[PDB]
Amino acid sequence: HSDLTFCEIILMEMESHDAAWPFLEPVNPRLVSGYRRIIKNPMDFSTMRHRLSRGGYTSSEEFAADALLVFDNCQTFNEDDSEVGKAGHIMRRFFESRWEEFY
Ligand SMILES: CCc1c(-c2csc(CCCN)n2)[nH]c(C)c1C(C)=O
Repeated sequence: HSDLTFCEIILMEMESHDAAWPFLEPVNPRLVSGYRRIIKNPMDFSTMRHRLSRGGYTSSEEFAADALLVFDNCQTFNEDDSEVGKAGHIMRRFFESRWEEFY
């Protein structure tokens, strides 16, 4: 629980980031046609927050994998020059920068 505090900090910094707006909650299939058809494993920051809050991450590596899944999904579905596409690249580098401050 307490040993993952730094992942909690990274998640908060991600949630508070200017480019985080597409990723705060799960993508709504009634708003994005066929999204979950194309993306088998959706992921978002609120889902990660709830998993951290219940102690559902057995390692920091599992948390990092969910973070990358947010950005891999975004790059799979969104054009690179779209608003969400741009935000995903910005956020991926932000996450990578924070991760390499510990690893
Ligand atoms: C463009 C739709 C989209 C949003 C989006 C657009 S507007 C918004 C804010 C909702 C309220 N916080 N999210 N996000 C993601 C990851 C999307 C896709 C297709 O991948």
